[PDB]
Amino acid sequence: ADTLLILGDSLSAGYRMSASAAWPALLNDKWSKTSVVNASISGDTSQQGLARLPALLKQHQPRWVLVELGGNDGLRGFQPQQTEQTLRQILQDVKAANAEPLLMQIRLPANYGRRYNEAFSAIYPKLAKEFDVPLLPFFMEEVYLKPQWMQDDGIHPNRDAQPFIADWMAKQLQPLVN
Repeated sequence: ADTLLILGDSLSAGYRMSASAAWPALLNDKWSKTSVVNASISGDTSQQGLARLPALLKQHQPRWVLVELGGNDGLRGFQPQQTEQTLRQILQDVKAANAEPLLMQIRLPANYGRRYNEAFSAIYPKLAKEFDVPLLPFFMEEVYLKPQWMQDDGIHPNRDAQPFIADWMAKQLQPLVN
């Protein structure tokens, strides 16, 4: 069975819940034909993710790598330019390992105004085109529309949301994982 490696942060690792409760575990249960390895860690910045990538690629030899990073690069001393370069390196390493990188669009809180959010968000479409890879929509967009699926911080999805996200991801990934 082929392997899908998820390289992400709290949105994929699960925030204040076990890994077994996070959507990647639910997706894995739904998928036998395709193994889903959740290499996500809460709090991770794109840089911390890239630092773990080499070992993950060599160990799991994934066919597809879902990159869901950048959201934490808000308070780490990095500017959109840095986050962009870091993600660029990730996509390169993925392709170099003969794996198909799947980039997910990330969007920042509305309480950040124009300029910075537009700049941060613009990074993903740019890279997706540069490497000619799939650019998945930010799944949290649909979750925000359901207050009952959001944790208190108004940032992370709760336990009740995971099943929905798993289904959403299955549908989005299905065509990509063939």
